[PDB]
Amino acid sequence: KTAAAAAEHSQRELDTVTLEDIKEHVKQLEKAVSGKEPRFVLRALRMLPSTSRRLNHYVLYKAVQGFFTSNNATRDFLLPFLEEPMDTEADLQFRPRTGKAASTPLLPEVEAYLQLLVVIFMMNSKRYKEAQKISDDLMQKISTQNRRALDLVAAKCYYYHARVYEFLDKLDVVRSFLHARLRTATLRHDADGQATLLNLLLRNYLHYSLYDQAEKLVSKSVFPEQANNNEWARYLYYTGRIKAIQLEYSEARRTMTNALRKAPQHTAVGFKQTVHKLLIVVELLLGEIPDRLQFRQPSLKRSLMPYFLLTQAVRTGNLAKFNQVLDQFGEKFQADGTYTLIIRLRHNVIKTGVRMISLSYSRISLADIAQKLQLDSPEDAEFIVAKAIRDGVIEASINHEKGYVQSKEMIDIYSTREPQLAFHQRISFCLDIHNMSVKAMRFP
Amino acid sequence: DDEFEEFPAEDWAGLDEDEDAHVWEDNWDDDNVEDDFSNQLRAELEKHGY
Amino acid sequence: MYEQLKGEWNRKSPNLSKCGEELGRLKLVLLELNFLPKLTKQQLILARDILEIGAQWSILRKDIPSFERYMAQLKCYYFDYKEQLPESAYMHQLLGLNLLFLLSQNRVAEFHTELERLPAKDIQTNVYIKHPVSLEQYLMEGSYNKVFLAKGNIPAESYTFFIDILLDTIRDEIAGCIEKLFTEATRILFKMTDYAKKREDTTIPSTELAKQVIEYARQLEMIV
Amino acid sequence: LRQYYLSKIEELQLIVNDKSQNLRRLQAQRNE
Amino acid sequence: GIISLLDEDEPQLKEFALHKLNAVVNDFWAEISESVDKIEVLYEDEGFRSRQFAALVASKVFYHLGAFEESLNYALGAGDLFNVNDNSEYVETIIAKCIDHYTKQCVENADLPEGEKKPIDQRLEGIVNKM
Repeated sequence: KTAAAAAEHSQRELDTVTLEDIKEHVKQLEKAVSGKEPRFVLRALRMLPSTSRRLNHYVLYKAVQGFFTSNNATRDFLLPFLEEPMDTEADLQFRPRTGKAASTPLLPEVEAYLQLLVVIFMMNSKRYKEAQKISDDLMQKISTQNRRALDLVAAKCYYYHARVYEFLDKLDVVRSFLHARLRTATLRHDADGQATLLNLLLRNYLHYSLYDQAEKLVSKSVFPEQANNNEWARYLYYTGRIKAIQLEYSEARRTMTNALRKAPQHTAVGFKQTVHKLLIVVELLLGEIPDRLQFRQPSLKRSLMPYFLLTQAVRTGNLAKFNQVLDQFGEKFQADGTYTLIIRLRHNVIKTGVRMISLSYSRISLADIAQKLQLDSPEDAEFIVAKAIRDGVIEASINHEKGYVQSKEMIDIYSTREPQLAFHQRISFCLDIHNMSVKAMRFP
Repeated sequence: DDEFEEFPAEDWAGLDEDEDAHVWEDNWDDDNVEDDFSNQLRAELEKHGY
Repeated sequence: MYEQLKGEWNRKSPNLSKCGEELGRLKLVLLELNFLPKLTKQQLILARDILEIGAQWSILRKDIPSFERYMAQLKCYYFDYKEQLPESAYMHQLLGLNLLFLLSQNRVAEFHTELERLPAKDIQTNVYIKHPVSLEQYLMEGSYNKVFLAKGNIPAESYTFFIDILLDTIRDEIAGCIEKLFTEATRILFKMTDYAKKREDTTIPSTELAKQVIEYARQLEMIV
Repeated sequence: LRQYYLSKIEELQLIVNDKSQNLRRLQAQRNE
Repeated sequence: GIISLLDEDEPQLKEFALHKLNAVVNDFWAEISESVDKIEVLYEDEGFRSRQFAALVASKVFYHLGAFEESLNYALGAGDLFNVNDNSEYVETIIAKCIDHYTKQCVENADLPEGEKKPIDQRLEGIVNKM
């Protein structure tokens, strides 16, 4: 079959390209170790997903035999544990390391890189037992040494280990290692390791709904600002979800919009869908109409269509429509992770209406407002308007003597003393950008 | 450059025949419940004529 | 195992009058059987059941803080420190009282936090959570009257030990009212007059602005 | 004391490098 | 989640609770930090018999939080509890900070050795000699 020969040729080409690339990342690691410049290791992490799957088990075994020519204890211990391949006559002699290069032991950076590559390979293989064992061995190998350069790849190593363990539903088991390793990173101040470790520690509670624990771990912990964009986006998403479930809404919405903007524009379709969905529910709960622009995006269309229906129903303020939409889409809502806040909406609907009325009018007779918001009582209207003022959604003082509902006054602080405070934040941020730019000029 | 495999990627849920949507770009107030305009003035007017 | 003997239930004003047949229950047995990780499945059987009645006791005795020293386990137990098997009170006549306490004070954080545990039967209802939950759904909007009216819908354990304790906050809250009805008082509350007993702009900020501007200048001319 | 003595060396090595390339930056624009 | 049990006034009961807690202190430190008041009060209560264990627990809590000065102080209050202890991450960090502190104090004496010497706790010297 010519198809089999073509596939074998393609696999051989991919393996050769991958060996060349692995040599390139090894050279990058050597340069970063020599010059204390982890920029190359950041590049390797950035391009790490691209090299997820281009080899085979036998190719990996031959590569490891050729590379770890040094009498490395890690390879010595790992080889017997690896399943012994069947006797094969075809064994290419791959000896890139000769003389000084061969004598020099292979760096733990390279060892971890190759190990995590095997992790990705047998991960797509879904080889959970060996994944876990290899992760544990990697954990011991990292713990033996205390070099910062290792953590650069070790962070994604932990990430992949956690992802493997999630399938096994062993989060309650991982938590111990996660907490301990976070403590160690904190005692060493490893920025990226800390970022990923905090992220996964939060993710555990999020899936297990230990929200009080999550609040503890978010408030008491400290997130360094120099973290990566992706980890920042994850942190913002999880924090936004926690706050939104926590009945605090303004900060949650602000943070969620900031994260969504920070999130990749074209990648992470599902994750972007989830973040948009949580932000949509939060906004609707906070009595603000969302942006209709999103609900037409092709990238996030069908995962939201139920939410488009929900937002239209809430705006129209039709109880029958809201009940029917819930009755039709409760299962999807549960699946998404928004049932609690939607149950909150199911009685908080009238807040959006009070906000819209108090924003469109400037003085409404209380009987008129009662007729507007279908309450059937001036007393009920008075209570509701007092509630609107209390919650801080409207800024009108109710005068229960002439049915007045007096809105705000004439020109506000936003033309008297507000613009200066507004400009101060902008100027601080711009100067900060400039200072970071100048201080990040160059090494040589 | 991250796959950002947080975990989920919605599988289109109820993927069905395309509704064809509409290339026009529409704000929120676009779809409401109403009884047209001419009929509006018609149920209007009367009395003294509106 | 001091098995039972606390079978006072019936009606001894103090669950066991003296802590002897009461607190003694655990006293130090508290330590004995395992309470930190099939095992003492019987201790598990009396889990905090050793004091479920004791938690009920506190409420059966206007002992309030207590539940706070109590939730620890009934919660751990009904939150299931470990999925066991016998849980017939907090899934029904109880927990929802924690819910009462989840606001009773006035706080909400928790009220809405734990409300994820009650997995799904919350909306599926159970006579229990339903009312403990209906209150906030029927109070957050501001429909204060939505409850007082039939607030007597208490299909569970007393709960009265806080339903009023909470119905108290409403009073103080609704009292909040364009601070600063003449003598007619609020019809949702009106005891008579015992409630009457109950009770920059013009200077441009010079120093702060000077500080901020000088900081601008400092950062502008600074480490070359 | 490899746990600690090595702990201090890294604690005062990675940081001190940042004061190495900083010296060039201050050296670079000076000549310019 | 257990401070509710810890609230009892039985000395032996509270000591039992604390020994139960110290197993999971390292993993529930997040919340436990909200329970610093009770532990600090218990340690301040000199009459308590398990003051050594209370000091150990509080030093551990502060170590997790990050206030290493407080963590070292609580270790010093603990005294001989960790002197036997030699091989562990928390003890390693504690000894790191305490040895650095002894370094600084000795340096201060060296720069100002004209009497008025700052009293170096005998526990510091004992731990330095252990190392």
